[PDB]
Amino acid sequence: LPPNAPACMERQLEAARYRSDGALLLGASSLSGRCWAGSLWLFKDPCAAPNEGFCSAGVQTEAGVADLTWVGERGILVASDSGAVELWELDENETLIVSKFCKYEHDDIVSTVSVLSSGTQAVSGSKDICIKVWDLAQQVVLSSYRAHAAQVTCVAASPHKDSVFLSCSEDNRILLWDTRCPKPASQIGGYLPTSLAWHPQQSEVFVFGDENGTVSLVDTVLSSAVHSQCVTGLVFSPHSVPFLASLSEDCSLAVLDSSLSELFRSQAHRDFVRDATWSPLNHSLLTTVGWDHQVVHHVVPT
Amino acid sequence: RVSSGRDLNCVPEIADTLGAVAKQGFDFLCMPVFHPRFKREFIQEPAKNRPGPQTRSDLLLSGRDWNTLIVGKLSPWIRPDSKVEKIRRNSEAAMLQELNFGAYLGLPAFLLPLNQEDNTNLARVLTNHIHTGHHSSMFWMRVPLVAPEDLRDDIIENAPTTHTEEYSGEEKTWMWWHNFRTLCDYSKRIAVALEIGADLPSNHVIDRWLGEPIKAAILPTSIFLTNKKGFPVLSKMHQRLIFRLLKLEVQFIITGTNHHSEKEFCSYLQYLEYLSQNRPPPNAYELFAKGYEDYLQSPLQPLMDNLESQTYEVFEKDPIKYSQYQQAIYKCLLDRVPEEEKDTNVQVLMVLGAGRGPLVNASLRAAKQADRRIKLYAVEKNPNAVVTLENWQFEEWGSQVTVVSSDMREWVAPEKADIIVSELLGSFADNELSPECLDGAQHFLKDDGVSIPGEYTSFLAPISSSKLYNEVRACREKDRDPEAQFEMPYVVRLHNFHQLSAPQPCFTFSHPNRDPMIDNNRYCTLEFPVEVNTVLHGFAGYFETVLYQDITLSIRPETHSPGMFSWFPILFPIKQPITVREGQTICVRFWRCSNSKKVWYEWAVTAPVCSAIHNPTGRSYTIGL
Ligand SMILES: Cn1ncc(-c2cc([C@H]3CCCO3)c3c(=O)[nH]nc(CN)c3c2)c1-c1sc2ccccc2c1C#N
Ligand SMILES: CSC[C@H]1O[C@@H](n2cnc3c(N)ncnc32)[C@H](O)[C@@H]1O
Repeated sequence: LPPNAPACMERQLEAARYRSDGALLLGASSLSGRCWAGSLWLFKDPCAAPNEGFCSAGVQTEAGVADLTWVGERGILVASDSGAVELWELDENETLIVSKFCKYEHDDIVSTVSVLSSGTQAVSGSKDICIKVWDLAQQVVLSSYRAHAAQVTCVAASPHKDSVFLSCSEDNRILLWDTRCPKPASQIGGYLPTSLAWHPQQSEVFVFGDENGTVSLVDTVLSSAVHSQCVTGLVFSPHSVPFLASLSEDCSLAVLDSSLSELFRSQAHRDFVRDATWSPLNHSLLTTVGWDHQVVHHVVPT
Repeated sequence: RVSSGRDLNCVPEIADTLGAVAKQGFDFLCMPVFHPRFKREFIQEPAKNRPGPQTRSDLLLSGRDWNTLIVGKLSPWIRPDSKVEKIRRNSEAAMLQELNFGAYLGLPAFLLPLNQEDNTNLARVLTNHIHTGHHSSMFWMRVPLVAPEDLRDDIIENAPTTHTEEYSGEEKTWMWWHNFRTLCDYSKRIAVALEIGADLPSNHVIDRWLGEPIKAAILPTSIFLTNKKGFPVLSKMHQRLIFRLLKLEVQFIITGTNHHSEKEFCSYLQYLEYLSQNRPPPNAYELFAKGYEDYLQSPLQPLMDNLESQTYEVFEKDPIKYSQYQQAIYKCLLDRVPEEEKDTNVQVLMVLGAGRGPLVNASLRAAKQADRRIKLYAVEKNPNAVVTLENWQFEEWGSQVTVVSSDMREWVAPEKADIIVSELLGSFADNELSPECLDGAQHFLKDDGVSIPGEYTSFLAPISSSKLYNEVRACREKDRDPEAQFEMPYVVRLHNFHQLSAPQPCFTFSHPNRDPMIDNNRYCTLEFPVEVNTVLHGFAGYFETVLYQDITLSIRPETHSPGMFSWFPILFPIKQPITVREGQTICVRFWRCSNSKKVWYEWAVTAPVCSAIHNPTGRSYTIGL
């Protein structure tokens, strides 16, 4: 029970991300009931989650948490329902989670957010159809792009190219971005895309899932029917030859290999599976959270 | 005084949000009844067995607050027209759930988006909901002026935006709405919430939404400019649209977050109240007709029927109309009685249809300012109005005025008249049988006599108004033809409508009619060049009349008598709307038919398509002789 931490955590868990030393970041929001807000949590003990009494820190937010991501080792970047993108930073003692800035720049729900290679800029997508490039140091919007014609479902920064990132939208467009070009967007040639994931070890390679349950492997084509519902997220494992964790609204998790073949399958969740994160310490342990308030620790056979 | 609302997609607490909204000065709030991100499964396990509650409790607001303050928003993930079957099934069930919950709350209106071309299944689910219990709740279809695809930044390198004019493509959003409301059979509960983009389209796109049931105008904060002081304002082009929308009395909805964070959030709202106070105030006529806008009225038949007292009182409340009569009599007296005969020449004037004597007083005023002698007869067949005339005649007028309680067609005049004056004109000039009445009275007009009015002419113009077509459609009565309401004219202060062509003359009558072979039947063909894409719902009627020489009365818009309340336009509806493309000609035919008992109108459209003949044999509408 750390100070300035809510005694009750919201039911719907939306995101879970490991950092370098192994602490688990939890993002949750209440999507039903009287109050519709969200919270942020830090668990230096991953197995103690999601119990609120045995966490390292916590804080309540004004609105829900649609997406989040780490910023370095003490920074948390949040995509809020309120149309704002927030940045929170741990103290030197890592016992409090303090708001660094809160800028209301999007006109609708900020659905996705991603930190670029330099660690000083980030790209955000919202249901207002806009995509914004942020200056995390000056707390200002560098550029504002309206390339899509529908909700921006997912944006993913390039792992090593600081100016490149991917975005998909319900307009059935997958856009490759490069802010060095005069026209920075470029369309990559079905069913609506819903999740993007760069390949960690190959520059021009990424994978995307559609709302029909198909994961595809695309170069700058191989695809398999992995789920029976919308593919919510795609995460690669940190191995030299990485695996592919795919979570969906069918309440199941799948682990794929180089050729999108199924090696593992978990149905431990009873509601939607919202995120997956690979442990940096144990490369075979995989942590998944969902709207059933479950934090499952999978042992993926390798 | 503007009725404005605030659009939100994020409500942490209803009590706290609604208070902050009202304190900023809004009248209502658009918010989701379920969390926008709270996707729900209805078929497949284990997600369908998600433990509740599924949304907020209805106890968080009073019944009066749900009835008057909250507007429900459909959740954005609900796509009943998705190409995925599993997503269609869930969306149908979720749409029925959210709509039924909104009805459970008694919400005054519910917001649904039109953001793509195919909303067929969205229309079916909504139509099914409408035919489930009779309710008054409204459905606002959110539709942008410009589709999002047609306003995206030209930043995709291998997919450049269109740089050539697509006249019909730039009207695509109206085609979205038109196809949707047509699938829903023109339900009176389905209205438009027009969304205004940062860049306005061409004028023909805004004129497309003329005559459409626009209930709300959505204004994003991202379209406002910033003046020197730092407050949000609008461009002169956007101001021009707001002024057009204020004439429609729509409700304005502010959406998007506060980008002018240096100012408080009611600053956007104060600018709307600012633009509202600055506009031409009611110009007497608009002050009078306000309240009768788009209100259908049965056309008076003062021959067949006896008008009530307060009907005459309204006739007498238009001084500009009668001063035109007084001037017409004034000019006529001078042309007939030379100066050297002003004491020996007594002119016999006969008001034919005197009512309660406004023309009689207008005649007495004319003879005085002209300095000529007149002998007055006041003929009026309405015996109840004759009571007013005879109390007037005994108390003031005296022996100068002679009241005659008789029909002008049967009255045996003791002498012939130098001037006959009449006010038997309707909104379509002759739709009260002024030709037939003045014909029968002609025998006691002198061979050189003058009739006032001398001649009149009716006008027609094709109009587009889905609102008025719906109101006519709502005039079905229990024990008559289910389509008879489309085969009869209506007097109405036309408002939310679109005139598709310049008015053209239809019927003309002249008095006295020296012709030996009098025949008041008419048949007229008109061809209206339409320079836009639209839907034809009916023809507006006006009239011009010549009291004497240059003194005239007119309700025709381009020659409207300035400052005259009298006579609203008339509306001839058609059973079935007719699509008209740009450059096509609308060809309409009109007949004035009659027998010994009744007079009536028949009309048909012959181009671009043929309509059925309307009111054949006066089966649905006749004017009593
Ligand atoms: C439905 N109907 N049919 C015919 C006439 C009508 C209307 C008027 C005027 C009165 C003020 C607005 O016009 C006149 C008129 O001035 N003179 N003569 C006639 C008939 N020949 C006459 C006939 C009307 C009426 S009832 C009424 C009551 C309140 C508000 C507007 C109207 C109105 C209209 N327009
Ligand atoms: C000013 S509205 C027309 C007036 O003329 C009267 N009127 C209409 N037709 C006739 C008629 N044939 N003879 C006499 N008065 C008439 C009506 O009763 C009404 O007062």
